[PDB]
Amino acid sequence: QSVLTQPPSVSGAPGQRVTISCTGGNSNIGAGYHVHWYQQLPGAAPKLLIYGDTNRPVPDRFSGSQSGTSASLAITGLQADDEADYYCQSYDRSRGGWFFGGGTQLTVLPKAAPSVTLFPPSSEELQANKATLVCLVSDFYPGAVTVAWKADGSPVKVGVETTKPSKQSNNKYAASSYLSLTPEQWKSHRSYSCRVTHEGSTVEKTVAP
Amino acid sequence: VQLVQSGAEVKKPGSSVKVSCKASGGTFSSYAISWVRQAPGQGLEWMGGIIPIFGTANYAQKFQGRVTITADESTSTAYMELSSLRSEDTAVYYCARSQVPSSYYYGMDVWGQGTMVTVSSASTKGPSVFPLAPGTAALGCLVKDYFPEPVTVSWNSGALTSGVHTFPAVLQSSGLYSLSSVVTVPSSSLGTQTYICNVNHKPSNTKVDKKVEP
Amino acid sequence: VPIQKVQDDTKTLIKTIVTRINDISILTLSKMDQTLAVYQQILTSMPSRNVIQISNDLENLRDLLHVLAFSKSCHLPEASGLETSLGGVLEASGYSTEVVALSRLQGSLQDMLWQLDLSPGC
Repeated sequence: QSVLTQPPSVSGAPGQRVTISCTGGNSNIGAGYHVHWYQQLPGAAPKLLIYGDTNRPVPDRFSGSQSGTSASLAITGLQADDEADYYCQSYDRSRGGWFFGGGTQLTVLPKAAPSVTLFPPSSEELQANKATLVCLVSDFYPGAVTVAWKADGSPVKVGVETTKPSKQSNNKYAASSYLSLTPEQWKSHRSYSCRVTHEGSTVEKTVAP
Repeated sequence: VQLVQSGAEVKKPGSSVKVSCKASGGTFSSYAISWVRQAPGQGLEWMGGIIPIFGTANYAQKFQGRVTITADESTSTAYMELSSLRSEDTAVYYCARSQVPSSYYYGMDVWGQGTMVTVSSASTKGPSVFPLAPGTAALGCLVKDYFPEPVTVSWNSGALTSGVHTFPAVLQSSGLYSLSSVVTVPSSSLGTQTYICNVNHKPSNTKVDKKVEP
Repeated sequence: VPIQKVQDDTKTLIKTIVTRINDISILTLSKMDQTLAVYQQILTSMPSRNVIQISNDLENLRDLLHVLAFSKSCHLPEASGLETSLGGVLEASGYSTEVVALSRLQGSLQDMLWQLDLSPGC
């Protein structure tokens, strides 16, 4: 449990003002000690956005303020490049250390339902006494996506491995799910299906031995 | 100024690791060097710091007893050694130089690239490459049961780039990774053209050229 | 960061520490660093909530003092503090009494305030 608290996620459309908060107690944000803000873009090292509550090393679109036991980072005129994790840092005087916050994932927002593709187990894989059904989801925004498996209509929950939606090169999302079976299990049913739910719309794909 | 870090490392539980942080043009000793870890999907965790010229380091209570932060002013290189590695230590470790000389009061303005340290009892192993047979058709390859990351996937040795998607790997319950790489092609070309996936796993020094036929 | 802002934040931290000492109830930069090191060593021997907090605050204040010193193109390493049995000296004709220690520290900080306003030596 981080000493400093932040919203897990905030979202806004381009050109909107977004505010990320950072709250603590009198031993950190209160009692004089300042609050820094760092930006971390997907797959990169943190960069210093704000130091000493308000100062900038950074576009003027980013700004900071501090009141009581809270601090806040304001991003005016949200751009596509600001989509990233934001961490607030402050010195805790009870623990003696510059500790960070939980971080806030800032998302810049057009909906798009997913394209699903289901591959059955390979003949070679079955000859390796292994079976893997592959459900690949791609071209869906936002990231939220649920994956469920069914064999002959009954839910399958054992042997399911799914990923958290990752960002594509087109600023959208993709994901992958795997159902691991033995050749006999795969042959013992008549159909397997993966169902991908996204913003209330579900795409179902089925394969048969 | 730039801070350059050592390469990624894979270790087993119980062992130890030592990450470096060399300077690239700065009064390394006058500044403060902080070590911050970040696990996958978690946030930054301040592990500690050290001012080399003074020689004394400071450690977060969490990592106290298992982390040692040292500095070599001659080579202008900081070191962070973590012993008794657990599964939870799997993370990227950053070193960061403070903005003003000897204080964190004003933040840390020069961060490093990060060093990935992976703690798992799994051992190096190459992948098993199986074919995912196909107005558009989709073919692909399944790169199953390999360790550690990463593998790279090309098609026709790099001549095919249109319509390729190499998805992120998944950490199976067995400790090994699995990846899928698909590509969409004209349905009419399956009879004439040859599609081959070239999978490269440098940790195990394996390379597999597998043809995906209908 | 401008050295002006470093001076401002050092004075502000000093005022914060002075008011905190209230709530519980030298000249050059090198001598200030030495005084704060000695007070840190004293406060470490009588650990409470506010005393640990004041010692950490003094660590930050020393860091800021050294920022200033380095901005003035002059080195003054981390002052050791004492030469070092604490209990004896502390009890007799010394400190030990937590209130007495915190009051002496408040006075030293108040003197450092004026001295820093005077752009002191190194």
